[PDB]
Amino acid sequence: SDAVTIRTRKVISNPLLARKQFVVDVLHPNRANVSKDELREKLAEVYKAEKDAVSVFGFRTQFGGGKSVGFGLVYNSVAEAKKFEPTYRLVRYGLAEKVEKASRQQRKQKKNRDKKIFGTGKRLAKKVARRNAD
Amino acid sequence: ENPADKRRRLAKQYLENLKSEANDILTDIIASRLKEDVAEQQGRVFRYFGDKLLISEAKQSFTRVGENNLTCISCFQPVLNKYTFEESSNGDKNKGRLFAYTVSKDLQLTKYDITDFSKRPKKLKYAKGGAKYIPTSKHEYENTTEGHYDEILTVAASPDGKYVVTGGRDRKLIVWSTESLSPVKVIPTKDRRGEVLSLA
Amino acid sequence: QRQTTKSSKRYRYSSFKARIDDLKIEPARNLEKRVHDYVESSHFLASFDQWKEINLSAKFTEFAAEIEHDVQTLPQILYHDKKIFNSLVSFINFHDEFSLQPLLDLLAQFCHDLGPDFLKFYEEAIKTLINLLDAAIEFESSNVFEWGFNCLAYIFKYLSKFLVKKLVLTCDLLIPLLSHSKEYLSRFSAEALSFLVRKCPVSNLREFVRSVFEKLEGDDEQTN
Amino acid sequence: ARGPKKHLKRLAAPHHWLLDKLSGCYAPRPSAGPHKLRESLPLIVFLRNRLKYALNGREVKAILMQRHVKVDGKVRTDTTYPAGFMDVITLDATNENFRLVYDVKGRFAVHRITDEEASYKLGKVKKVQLGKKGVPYVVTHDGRTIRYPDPNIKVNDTVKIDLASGKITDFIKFDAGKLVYVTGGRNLGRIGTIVHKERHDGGFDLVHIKDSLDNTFVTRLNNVFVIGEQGKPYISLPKGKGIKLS
Amino acid sequence: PRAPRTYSKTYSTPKRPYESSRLDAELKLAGEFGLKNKKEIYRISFQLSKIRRAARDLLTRDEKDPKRLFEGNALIRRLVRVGVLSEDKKKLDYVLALKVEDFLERRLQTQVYKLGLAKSVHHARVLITQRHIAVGKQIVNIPSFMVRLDSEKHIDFAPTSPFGGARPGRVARRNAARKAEASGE
RNA sequence: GAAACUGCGAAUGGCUCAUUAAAUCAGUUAUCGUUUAUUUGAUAGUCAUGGUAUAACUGUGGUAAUUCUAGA
Repeated sequence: SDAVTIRTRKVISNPLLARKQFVVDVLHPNRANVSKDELREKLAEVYKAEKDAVSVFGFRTQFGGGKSVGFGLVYNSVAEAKKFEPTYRLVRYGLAEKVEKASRQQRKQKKNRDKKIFGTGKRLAKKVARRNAD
Repeated sequence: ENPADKRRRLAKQYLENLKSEANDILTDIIASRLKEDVAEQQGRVFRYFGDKLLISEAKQSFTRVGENNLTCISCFQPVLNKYTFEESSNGDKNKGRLFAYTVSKDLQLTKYDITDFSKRPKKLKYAKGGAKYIPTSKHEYENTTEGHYDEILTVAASPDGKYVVTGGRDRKLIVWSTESLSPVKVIPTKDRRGEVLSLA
Repeated sequence: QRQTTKSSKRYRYSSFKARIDDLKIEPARNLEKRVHDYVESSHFLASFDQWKEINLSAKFTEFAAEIEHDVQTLPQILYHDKKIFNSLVSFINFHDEFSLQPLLDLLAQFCHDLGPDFLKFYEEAIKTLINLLDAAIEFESSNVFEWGFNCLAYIFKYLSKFLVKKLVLTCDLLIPLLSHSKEYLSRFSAEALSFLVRKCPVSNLREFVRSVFEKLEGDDEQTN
Repeated sequence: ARGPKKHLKRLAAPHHWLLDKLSGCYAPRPSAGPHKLRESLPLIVFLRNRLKYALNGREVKAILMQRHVKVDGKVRTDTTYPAGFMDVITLDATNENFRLVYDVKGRFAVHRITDEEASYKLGKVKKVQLGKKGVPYVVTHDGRTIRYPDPNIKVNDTVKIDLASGKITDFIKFDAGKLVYVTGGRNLGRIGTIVHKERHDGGFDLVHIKDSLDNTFVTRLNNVFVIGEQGKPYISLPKGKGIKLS
Repeated sequence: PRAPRTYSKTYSTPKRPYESSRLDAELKLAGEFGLKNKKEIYRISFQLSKIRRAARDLLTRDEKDPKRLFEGNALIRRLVRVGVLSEDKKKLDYVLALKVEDFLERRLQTQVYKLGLAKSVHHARVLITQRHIAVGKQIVNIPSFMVRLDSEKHIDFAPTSPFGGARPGRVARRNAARKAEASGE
């Protein structure tokens, strides 16, 4: 009934990037929106590669459905992938971990505060501590 | 015990057969045979027997059958593989039994043995449809009647020697086992005019 | 003091000597979905199509032209065994690093396919290989060191039984490179023959170890 | 502005660069270097928009840190390195060379180039002078400053330079009936042999050029760049051979 | 700042906003081709005005002038590629002779009504907005496609449509559900 | 690797057209009448290596207060 056929086009090796770039064309008739994890699985099997070294992104199901086209990448190993990929995609594939931080606002006003702060400031802290003691 | 060792052993038997056949034709060429295997795997027109044929002595034999209005026939010829070395046939009792599968407008598929070139094709088995496979709904995508009910037209044996597919004017593709001729699956075309013309 | 506290940036300078100090060999202490270990038409052919995808170096492309004209199957390997090996060693002494990684890989899988009958090739392969190691010492590539010693451990894993039967000769083939005055060359060859030592059985162990004792008293001068 | 600008609009780019209006508001402002501003090409636009091998600045930046490509043997790590006409681009991991050379379409043009052709490069000597301690020297069109040349050479003269030594391989003078490339102007890229030169004292001297279809046109000497003799180019030429058609 | 994305109003109002003859023209053509909008009429007539304007420009231009030859060739080939201008009518007088009724025919809702896949032109526009017919392989729910010749040969029902393809709709399945429920009750 | 010293940037970007009628602007010059940090390419034969410091920091302080500071 439904057969997810994962096809490629325009395959170029980038040994400078130590990878292969290709346009992915998915046919999923009687089906909608297969997940990129499974696509990376099948592609890693097809290219005899490892899913972590495989990366797929930017997918668009056509008008109506049944067929989706996006873009995929496979580095020559996990080391290439880890050294080359954007960190949000690494987190998206779970390879990296999502960093936690203050917001851009908290960081901005924090930088502004510390920028008005001069020096290391522990001497200042002791001075204001004893001045409040005064 | 190792698969690479077993592959090499099959290759050793293969080259032994190659060198003994070379000695037979003698009573370079081995690598030519290897390149012939590669050309079989992929190549242009290489089989050049267009002059060795003896057409004036070609023995002719017509075989009248009881079934009427034969539509198609599919010959299965098992060949020895190049990458692996068992066979292209599935079973052991086959051992390269040359098979024929004829479909006729009397809704009948018939398998024959044609393993000998002097004898006549032997009617091994058969399977005939009928009007009891007439479907109940007649207006839906479901056409899963296990037999054909109208005007079979074309047949194709799978190259693995496991299955045979049949299609006809009942807009269905029933694939069957090749031994019991049991319908292992049936694919409706899900159409009103999606009638099966020819298979490949 | 080495670098113990990892900074946040993605890219360390990572000098060659540090690379050497961090490098190890054993693929069994490693592992992966190896393509030759993954598709089972032929290991050499699988590695060859893989590197025909991967490598773009003129040395390897001329090599691949010749070999993709020559061999397409395991009987073609068994027939044209010598010629493909001579072309292999030809490009091997043509010395192109970009081709040296895939050619070493095809050397490894070529032995894995041709096991028990390879030893006649394998001896002068050892010779040309240790020549290539000296060439890398003239060069400066931890990658080339890694590829060569990985190929060495590969051939050891592939041809273990004949070499544990003929162990002390394989030691002799590497003694000038074991006694070569480079600590890391000695270290890598020690790791590979150490794998072989842990593989070898007891009679050949006592024999080989006693002969090593006499070889020590012969080269009593050398400390490396 | 109270100084120079670091910024380059989308529409402010030269038209031959063939860069779309919509994938940016900004073009990468090329750094200073050999060539001048409008007749150059940044390497990231070269790679991403022609070779398509990278798609992002982080990618091509990582490549430059990976130290791959050598322009005339020298690696740059500048993204917006001003690559201009008649340039040698060396690709190690892909094992290629590339002559950057103008298009028949008035654009630039990559050329697949072998190592022997990449070993040298061409150059229009634009000014010969006598330096301090009476040293004679030349500066080319690509900014190559070469001491002690052959005395017969003058300004605007074509010179084959081996890049491997950075040395004067040989030279080619400025005569009528020499094969000439046209670098700028409306008719740039149209390779032809010079008919002659209308000369003006102190004025922009015009040049009459006839190409293989016996078609004659007139450009300025600045656009004029001699290649070689008749049927004798020192370089390999791309398809079309610099010929305008309908 | 950015680049101004270029755009256009696709139509123009007529000169006299009220005239009986043109009003009956519009009513006849609208109820003829199942249409709905004066603005659509203004779109198609604006296209014809532009095209035959440029055609007259080419007519005023001199024969064998390569610009005239080039532009006439391009216009004619685009017309016949749509399927408006005919093969025998490959000259500029016929280009002047082309008409909004031909364009309304070359419109898709007209064409599928000719194909008889709906009882009405309006019924065809209904099926169009139900998305039950795909052109070639592409599903289109726009009745004003202006197809080409290969594509009008390639008109067919949608394989996802309950008519020329997939399972019946929600109404049929819910009525079958209530009917199975009532029969099992 | 905080801080601090040192380097460079911070003379672009963004916002507006108050002013301004041969002024700008536009085209067309030219500087053999100017300088150019930077890029790039060349470019120098003509003590087994002095000293001064000061930040950061330690410690005492001022005030109503500031990205203030003083003494050491």
